[PDB]
Amino acid sequence: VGKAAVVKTSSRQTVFLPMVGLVDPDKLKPNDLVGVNKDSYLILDTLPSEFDSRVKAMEVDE
Amino acid sequence: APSHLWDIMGDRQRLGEEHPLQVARCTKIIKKYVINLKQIAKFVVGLGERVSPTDIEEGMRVGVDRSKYNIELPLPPRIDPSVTMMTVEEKPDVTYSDVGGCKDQIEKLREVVELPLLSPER
Repeated sequence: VGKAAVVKTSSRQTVFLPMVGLVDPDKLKPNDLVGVNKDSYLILDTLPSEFDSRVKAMEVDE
Repeated sequence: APSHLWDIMGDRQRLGEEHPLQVARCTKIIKKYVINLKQIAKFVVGLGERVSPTDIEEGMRVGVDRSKYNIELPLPPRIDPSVTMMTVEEKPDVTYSDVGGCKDQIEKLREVVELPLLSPER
């Protein structure tokens, strides 16, 4: 079977890539936004503790 | 006539690979800046050459290069609406003395509007 990951870019392009040692399969979860190389299409980056974004209106006050 | 003086800089301000900038907005700031494009595409970059670390703010339009994305110049936010640009008028024809009468309804408006603007220390 092997361990791999299926990624989908924000441009709507589905790319198949094998599991990279920079991430772990237990840490990876479906519906997760990470980075990939523009040329080789391989994940060089992990999740910076946030998914998607705050969109437009978000109020953070001390 | 004025176009001839600007053609001298045409060898720089035109043929340069900088000016073709892609405008976008930075969604997330990590101090790595997550920036969302207009094509529904995102990326993560750092600062630029002349870019100051305190100039980039959360939720601000930030232009980046078209080929290799990098932050170059900041831009004022809320670039989409074109409607409110025409709402601001200039130099209305009606003056302050055009309102007929000594009625005190004039004195009430100038003290709550014109007074704090002209004399904020009163």
